[PDB]
Amino acid sequence: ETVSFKAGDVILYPGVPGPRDRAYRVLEGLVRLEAVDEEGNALTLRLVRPGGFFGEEALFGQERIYFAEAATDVRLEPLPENPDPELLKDLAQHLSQGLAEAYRRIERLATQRLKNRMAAALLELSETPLAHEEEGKVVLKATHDELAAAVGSVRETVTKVIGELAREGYIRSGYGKIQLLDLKGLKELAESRG
Amino acid sequence: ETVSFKAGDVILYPGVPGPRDRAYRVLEGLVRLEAVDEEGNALTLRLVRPGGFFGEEALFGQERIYFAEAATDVRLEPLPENPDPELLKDLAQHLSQGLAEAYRRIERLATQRLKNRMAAALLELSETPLAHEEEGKVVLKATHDELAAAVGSVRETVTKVIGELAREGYIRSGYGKIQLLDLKGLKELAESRG
Repeated sequence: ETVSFKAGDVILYPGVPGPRDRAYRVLEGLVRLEAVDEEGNALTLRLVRPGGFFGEEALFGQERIYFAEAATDVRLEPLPENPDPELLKDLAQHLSQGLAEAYRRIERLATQRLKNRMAAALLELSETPLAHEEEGKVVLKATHDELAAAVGSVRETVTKVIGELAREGYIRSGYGKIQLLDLKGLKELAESRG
Repeated sequence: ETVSFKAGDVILYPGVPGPRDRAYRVLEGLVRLEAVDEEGNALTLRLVRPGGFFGEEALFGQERIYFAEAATDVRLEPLPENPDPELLKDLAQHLSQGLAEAYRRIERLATQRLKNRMAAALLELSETPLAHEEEGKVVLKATHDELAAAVGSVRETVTKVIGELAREGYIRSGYGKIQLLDLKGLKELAESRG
Protein backbone atom coordinates (compact mmCIF):
# COMPACT_ATOMS: atom_id res chain seq x y z
CA GLU A 1 0.00 0.00 0.00
CA THR A 2 1.04 3.62 -0.59
CA VAL A 3 0.01 7.03 0.75
CA SER A 4 0.62 10.55 -0.53
CA PHE A 5 0.96 13.96 1.13
CA LYS A 6 1.23 17.47 -0.32
CA ALA A 7 4.07 19.84 0.57
CA GLY A 8 3.38 21.30 4.00
CA ASP A 9 1.07 18.53 5.22
CA VAL A 10 1.66 17.17 8.72
CA ILE A 11 2.34 13.44 8.63
CA LEU A 12 2.97 12.73 12.33
CA TYR A 13 2.44 14.67 15.56
CA PRO A 14 4.58 14.46 18.74
CA GLY A 15 3.34 12.29 21.60
CA VAL A 16 2.74 8.66 22.50
CA PRO A 17 2.00 6.81 19.23
CA GLY A 18 -1.60 5.71 18.74
CA PRO A 19 -2.30 1.95 18.52
CA ARG A 20 -2.66 2.12 14.73
CA ASP A 21 0.17 4.57 14.07
CA ARG A 22 2.57 3.39 11.39
CA ALA A 23 6.20 3.98 10.52
CA TYR A 24 6.94 5.08 6.94
CA ARG A 25 9.48 4.59 4.20
CA VAL A 26 9.85 7.52 1.79
CA LEU A 27 9.32 6.65 -1.88
CA GLU A 28 9.48 10.18 -3.30
CA GLY A 29 9.99 13.66 -1.94
CA LEU A 30 11.49 15.04 1.24
CA VAL A 31 10.21 14.70 4.80
CA ARG A 32 11.38 17.00 7.57
CA LEU A 33 11.41 15.89 11.21
CA GLU A 34 11.35 18.83 13.56
CA ALA A 35 10.94 19.80 17.19
CA VAL A 36 8.57 22.71 17.73
CA ASP A 37 8.51 24.90 20.83
CA GLU A 38 5.64 26.65 22.63
CA GLU A 39 6.03 29.70 20.37
CA GLY A 40 5.59 27.65 17.19
CA ASN A 41 9.20 27.81 16.06
CA ALA A 42 11.13 24.78 14.89
CA LEU A 43 14.49 23.07 15.09
CA THR A 44 15.06 20.60 12.27
CA LEU A 45 16.15 17.23 13.66
CA ARG A 46 16.47 15.22 10.46
CA LEU A 47 15.67 15.26 6.75
CA VAL A 48 14.39 12.01 5.27
CA ARG A 49 15.08 11.39 1.58
CA PRO A 50 13.68 8.65 -0.69
CA GLY A 51 14.50 5.25 0.75
CA GLY A 52 14.66 6.66 4.26
CA PHE A 53 12.46 5.82 7.24
CA PHE A 54 10.70 7.75 10.00
CA GLY A 55 8.00 7.22 12.62
CA GLU A 56 9.85 4.06 13.70
CA GLU A 57 8.94 4.75 17.32
CA ALA A 58 5.45 3.42 16.52
CA LEU A 59 6.95 -0.04 16.06
CA PHE A 60 8.32 0.04 19.61
CA GLY A 61 5.82 2.02 21.68
CA GLN A 62 8.35 4.84 22.07
CA GLU A 63 7.27 8.46 22.44
CA ARG A 64 7.52 10.61 19.31
CA ILE A 65 9.29 13.85 20.19
CA TYR A 66 8.91 15.38 16.74
CA PHE A 67 6.53 16.50 14.00
CA ALA A 68 6.96 14.79 10.63
CA GLU A 69 6.20 17.35 7.90
CA ALA A 70 6.14 16.99 4.12
CA ALA A 71 8.89 19.36 2.91
CA THR A 72 7.80 18.69 -0.67
CA ASP A 73 4.96 16.62 -2.09
CA VAL A 74 5.68 13.11 -0.86
CA ARG A 75 4.69 9.53 -1.56
CA LEU A 76 5.14 7.20 1.39
CA GLU A 77 4.94 3.48 2.08
CA PRO A 78 3.49 2.51 5.47
CA LEU A 79 5.41 -0.29 7.20
CA PRO A 80 3.49 -3.31 8.52
CA GLU A 81 3.20 -3.49 12.32
CA ASN A 82 5.52 -6.49 12.12
CA PRO A 83 8.11 -5.87 9.37
CA ASP A 84 9.59 -9.00 7.81
CA PRO A 85 13.34 -9.70 8.18
CA GLU A 86 14.44 -7.93 5.00
CA LEU A 87 12.41 -4.79 5.70
CA LEU A 88 13.66 -4.78 9.29
CA LYS A 89 17.27 -4.97 8.10
CA ASP A 90 16.74 -2.01 5.75
CA LEU A 91 15.11 -0.06 8.60
CA ALA A 92 18.07 -0.84 10.89
CA GLN A 93 20.55 0.14 8.17
CA HIS A 94 18.86 3.52 7.84
CA LEU A 95 18.53 4.11 11.58
CA SER A 96 22.26 3.35 11.87
CA GLN A 97 23.05 5.87 9.12
CA GLY A 98 20.67 8.37 10.72
CA LEU A 99 22.34 8.03 14.10
CA ALA A 100 25.77 8.57 12.55
CA GLU A 101 24.50 11.71 10.83
CA ALA A 102 23.10 12.91 14.16
CA TYR A 103 26.59 12.36 15.64
CA ARG A 104 27.99 14.65 12.93
CA ARG A 105 25.38 17.28 13.72
CA ILE A 106 26.31 17.10 17.41
CA GLU A 107 29.97 17.56 16.46
CA ARG A 108 29.12 20.65 14.41
CA LEU A 109 26.95 22.25 17.10
CA ALA A 110 29.67 21.68 19.70
CA THR A 111 32.72 22.75 17.68
CA GLN A 112 31.80 24.67 14.53
CA ARG A 113 31.10 28.37 14.06
CA LEU A 114 27.64 29.31 12.75
CA LYS A 115 28.93 30.65 9.44
CA ASN A 116 30.62 27.31 8.78
CA ARG A 117 27.60 25.34 9.94
CA MET A 118 25.42 27.39 7.58
CA ALA A 119 27.72 26.53 4.67
CA ALA A 120 27.29 22.87 5.56
CA ALA A 121 23.52 23.27 5.89
CA LEU A 122 23.30 24.92 2.47
CA LEU A 123 25.30 22.15 0.82
CA GLU A 124 23.22 19.48 2.56
CA LEU A 125 19.98 21.07 1.36
CA SER A 126 21.41 21.34 -2.17
CA GLU A 127 21.28 17.55 -2.36
CA THR A 128 17.51 17.47 -1.85
CA PRO A 129 14.44 18.22 -4.01
CA LEU A 130 14.33 21.64 -2.33
CA ALA A 131 17.06 22.64 -4.76
CA HIS A 132 17.61 22.71 -8.51
CA GLU A 133 19.66 24.90 -10.85
CA GLU A 134 19.11 28.33 -12.38
CA GLU A 135 21.61 30.14 -14.60
CA GLY A 136 24.00 27.24 -14.04
CA LYS A 137 24.01 27.71 -10.27
CA VAL A 138 22.33 25.72 -7.51
CA VAL A 139 19.27 27.52 -6.18
CA LEU A 140 17.75 26.45 -2.87
CA LYS A 141 14.16 27.17 -1.87
CA ALA A 142 14.51 28.17 1.77
CA THR A 143 13.41 31.18 3.80
CA HIS A 144 15.64 32.62 6.51
CA ASP A 145 13.32 31.18 9.13
CA GLU A 146 13.71 27.73 7.57
CA LEU A 147 17.48 28.15 7.50
CA ALA A 148 17.39 29.15 11.17
CA ALA A 149 15.54 25.92 11.94
CA ALA A 150 18.11 24.01 9.85
CA VAL A 151 21.13 25.21 11.85
CA GLY A 152 19.35 25.60 15.17
CA SER A 153 19.72 29.37 15.37
CA VAL A 154 17.36 32.36 15.21
CA ARG A 155 16.26 34.56 12.31
CA GLU A 156 18.45 37.57 13.15
CA THR A 157 21.71 35.66 13.49
CA VAL A 158 21.01 33.73 10.30
CA THR A 159 20.20 36.92 8.40
CA LYS A 160 23.57 38.38 9.39
CA VAL A 161 25.51 35.25 8.41
CA ILE A 162 23.71 35.03 5.06
CA GLY A 163 24.48 38.70 4.43
CA GLU A 164 28.18 38.15 5.05
CA LEU A 165 28.30 35.05 2.83
CA ALA A 166 26.61 37.13 0.14
CA ARG A 167 28.94 40.10 0.44
CA GLU A 168 31.93 37.78 0.22
CA GLY A 169 30.55 36.17 -2.94
CA TYR A 170 29.69 32.65 -1.76
CA ILE A 171 25.98 33.10 -2.42
CA ARG A 172 23.21 35.43 -3.53
CA SER A 173 20.09 35.70 -1.38
CA GLY A 174 16.56 36.89 -2.05
CA TYR A 175 12.87 36.08 -2.46
CA GLY A 176 13.02 33.03 -0.18
CA LYS A 177 15.84 31.53 -2.21
CA ILE A 178 19.60 31.08 -1.90
CA GLN A 179 21.79 30.83 -4.99
CA LEU A 180 25.12 29.09 -4.44
CA LEU A 181 27.92 30.79 -6.36
CA ASP A 182 31.07 29.19 -4.92
CA LEU A 183 30.52 25.51 -4.14
CA LYS A 184 34.20 24.78 -3.52
CA GLY A 185 34.41 27.73 -1.15
CA LEU A 186 31.31 26.64 0.74
CA LYS A 187 32.72 23.13 1.05
CA GLU A 188 35.92 24.54 2.55
CA LEU A 189 33.89 26.44 5.15
CA ALA A 190 31.75 23.37 5.85
CA GLU A 191 34.83 21.25 6.57
CA SER A 192 36.42 23.78 8.94
CA ARG A 193 35.57 24.64 12.55
CA GLY A 194 36.00 28.30 11.64
CA GLU B 1 29.61 -16.31 22.63
CA THR B 2 30.74 -13.53 24.98
CA VAL B 3 33.73 -11.19 25.22
CA SER B 4 35.05 -9.04 28.07
CA PHE B 5 36.99 -5.77 28.25
CA LYS B 6 38.54 -3.90 31.18
CA ALA B 7 37.75 -0.27 31.95
CA GLY B 8 39.67 1.92 29.52
CA ASP B 9 40.14 -0.71 26.81
CA VAL B 10 39.45 0.32 23.22
CA ILE B 11 36.76 -1.87 21.68
CA LEU B 12 36.43 -0.28 18.23
CA TYR B 13 38.47 2.23 16.22
CA PRO B 14 37.12 4.78 13.68
CA GLY B 15 37.33 3.92 9.99
CA VAL B 16 35.88 1.54 7.43
CA PRO B 17 34.91 -1.65 9.31
CA GLY B 18 37.11 -4.68 8.66
CA PRO B 19 35.49 -7.74 7.01
CA ARG B 20 35.28 -9.58 10.33
CA ASP B 21 34.29 -6.60 12.49
CA ARG B 22 31.26 -7.28 14.66
CA ALA B 23 28.54 -5.20 16.27
CA TYR B 24 28.01 -5.69 20.01
CA ARG B 25 25.25 -5.84 22.58
CA VAL B 26 26.24 -4.75 26.10
CA LEU B 27 25.61 -7.34 28.81
CA GLU B 28 27.27 -5.52 31.71
CA GLY B 29 29.06 -2.23 32.21
CA LEU B 30 29.14 1.03 30.31
CA VAL B 31 30.54 1.71 26.84
CA ARG B 32 31.34 5.22 25.67
CA LEU B 33 31.25 6.16 21.99
CA GLU B 34 33.35 9.21 21.29
CA ALA B 35 34.80 11.32 18.50
CA VAL B 36 38.46 12.19 19.01
CA ASP B 37 40.25 15.08 17.31
CA GLU B 38 43.84 15.45 16.09
CA GLU B 39 44.91 16.70 19.54
CA GLY B 40 43.60 13.59 21.29
CA ASN B 41 40.60 15.24 22.92
CA ALA B 42 37.13 13.74 22.85
CA LEU B 43 33.48 14.59 22.41
CA THR B 44 31.16 11.93 23.82
CA LEU B 45 28.59 10.92 21.22
CA ARG B 46 26.67 8.26 23.12
CA LEU B 47 26.76 6.12 26.26
CA VAL B 48 25.70 2.49 25.84
CA ARG B 49 24.21 0.76 28.89
CA PRO B 50 23.42 -2.95 29.39
CA GLY B 51 21.05 -4.12 26.68
CA GLY B 52 22.27 -1.44 24.30
CA PHE B 53 24.03 -1.89 20.96
CA PHE B 54 26.98 -0.32 19.17
CA GLY B 55 29.27 -1.01 16.22
CA GLU B 56 26.15 -1.60 14.10
CA GLU B 57 27.84 0.03 11.11
CA ALA B 58 29.77 -3.23 10.65
CA LEU B 59 26.51 -4.94 9.69
CA PHE B 60 26.01 -2.46 6.84
CA GLY B 61 29.48 -1.59 5.56
CA GLN B 62 29.11 1.95 6.92
CA GLU B 63 32.11 3.96 8.10
CA ARG B 64 32.64 4.11 11.87
CA ILE B 65 33.20 7.73 12.88
CA TYR B 66 33.85 6.95 16.54
CA PHE B 67 35.97 5.09 19.07
CA ALA B 68 34.12 2.61 21.29
CA GLU B 69 35.76 2.65 24.73
CA ALA B 70 35.01 0.63 27.86
CA ALA B 71 33.96 3.25 30.44
CA THR B 72 33.89 0.51 33.08
CA ASP B 73 34.77 -3.17 32.92
CA VAL B 74 32.38 -4.57 30.33
CA ARG B 75 31.03 -7.89 29.14
CA LEU B 76 29.80 -7.85 25.55
CA GLU B 77 27.94 -10.17 23.21
CA PRO B 78 29.09 -10.09 19.56
CA LEU B 79 26.22 -10.09 17.06
CA PRO B 80 26.25 -12.62 14.21
CA GLU B 81 26.97 -11.15 10.77
CA ASN B 82 23.36 -11.96 9.92
CA PRO B 83 21.19 -11.32 13.02
CA ASP B 84 17.97 -13.33 13.16
CA PRO B 85 14.61 -11.49 13.10
CA GLU B 86 14.23 -11.13 16.87
CA LEU B 87 17.77 -9.83 17.39
CA LEU B 88 17.33 -7.46 14.46
CA LYS B 89 14.13 -6.07 15.98
CA ASP B 90 15.88 -5.45 19.31
CA LEU B 91 18.75 -3.75 17.48
CA ALA B 92 16.28 -1.52 15.58
CA GLN B 93 14.41 -0.70 18.79
CA HIS B 94 17.65 0.47 20.38
CA LEU B 95 18.84 2.42 17.34
CA SER B 96 15.45 4.16 17.32
CA GLN B 97 15.83 5.05 21.01
CA GLY B 98 19.42 6.13 20.39
CA LEU B 99 18.41 8.41 17.55
CA ALA B 100 15.71 10.02 19.70
CA GLU B 101 18.26 10.63 22.45
CA ALA B 102 20.60 12.19 19.88
CA TYR B 103 17.70 14.49 18.88
CA ARG B 104 17.46 15.59 22.53
CA ARG B 105 21.19 16.25 22.64
CA ILE B 106 20.91 18.37 19.48
CA GLU B 107 18.08 20.33 21.10
CA ARG B 108 20.21 20.99 24.18
CA LEU B 109 23.29 22.08 22.23
CA ALA B 110 21.19 24.45 20.13
CA THR B 111 19.02 25.98 22.87
CA GLN B 112 20.36 25.30 26.36
CA ARG B 113 22.97 27.20 28.37
CA LEU B 114 26.08 25.25 29.40
CA LYS B 115 25.29 25.36 33.11
CA ASN B 116 21.92 23.76 32.42
CA ARG B 117 23.41 21.24 30.01
CA MET B 118 25.97 20.29 32.68
CA ALA B 119 23.16 19.68 35.18
CA ALA B 120 21.55 17.36 32.65
CA ALA B 121 24.87 15.63 31.95
CA LEU B 122 25.45 15.05 35.67
CA LEU B 123 22.00 13.54 36.13
CA GLU B 124 22.43 11.35 33.05
CA LEU B 125 25.76 10.02 34.33
CA SER B 126 24.21 9.39 37.76
CA GLU B 127 22.11 6.66 36.15
CA THR B 128 25.19 4.69 35.07
CA PRO B 129 27.74 2.44 36.82
CA LEU B 130 30.05 5.48 36.92
CA ALA B 131 28.04 6.59 39.93
CA HIS B 132 27.05 5.22 43.33
CA GLU B 133 26.27 6.79 46.70
CA GLU B 134 28.44 8.10 49.54
CA GLU B 135 27.11 9.73 52.71
CA GLY B 136 23.62 9.38 51.25
CA LYS B 137 24.47 11.45 48.18
CA VAL B 138 25.12 10.41 44.59
CA VAL B 139 28.83 10.51 43.78
CA LEU B 140 29.96 10.45 40.16
CA LYS B 141 33.41 9.34 39.05
CA ALA B 142 34.28 11.91 36.39
CA THR B 143 37.21 14.26 35.84
CA HIS B 144 36.66 17.76 34.50
CA ASP B 145 38.12 16.67 31.17
CA GLU B 146 35.59 13.84 31.00
CA LEU B 147 32.77 16.24 31.85
CA ALA B 148 34.00 18.56 29.10
CA ALA B 149 33.77 15.67 26.64
CA ALA B 150 30.28 14.87 27.98
CA VAL B 151 28.84 18.34 27.27
CA GLY B 152 31.02 19.12 24.27
CA SER B 153 32.91 21.98 25.90
CA VAL B 154 36.49 22.59 27.05
CA ARG B 155 38.18 22.12 30.42
CA GLU B 156 38.26 25.79 31.43
CA THR B 157 34.60 26.52 30.76
CA VAL B 158 33.56 23.33 32.54
CA THR B 159 35.73 24.15 35.55
CA LYS B 160 34.01 27.53 35.89
CA VAL B 161 30.51 26.06 35.60
CA ILE B 162 31.31 23.33 38.14
CA GLY B 163 32.68 25.97 40.51
CA GLU B 164 29.48 28.00 40.30
CA LEU B 165 27.27 24.94 40.82
CA ALA B 166 29.40 24.14 43.86
CA ARG B 167 29.26 27.62 45.34
CA GLU B 168 25.49 27.65 44.93
CA GLY B 169 25.18 24.32 46.72
CA TYR B 170 24.05 21.98 43.93
CA ILE B 171 27.19 19.87 44.13
CA ARG B 172 30.58 19.35 45.74
CA SER B 173 33.59 18.74 43.50
CA GLY B 174 37.01 17.22 44.08
CA TYR B 175 39.46 14.38 43.48
CA GLY B 176 37.96 13.45 40.11
CA LYS B 177 34.50 13.10 41.63
CA ILE B 178 31.27 15.09 41.74
CA GLN B 179 28.88 14.74 44.67
CA LEU B 180 25.28 15.72 43.90
CA LEU B 181 23.69 17.58 46.81
CA ASP B 182 20.47 18.97 45.31
CA LEU B 183 18.94 16.51 42.84
CA LYS B 184 15.65 18.40 42.54
CA GLY B 185 17.54 21.62 41.87
CA LEU B 186 19.71 19.99 39.23
CA LYS B 187 16.62 18.55 37.56
CA GLU B 188 15.09 22.03 37.40
CA LEU B 189 18.21 23.36 35.69
CA ALA B 190 18.29 20.38 33.32
CA GLU B 191 14.71 21.04 32.20
CA SER B 192 15.25 24.75 31.56
CA ARG B 193 17.00 26.52 28.67
CA GLY B 194 18.60 28.82 31.22
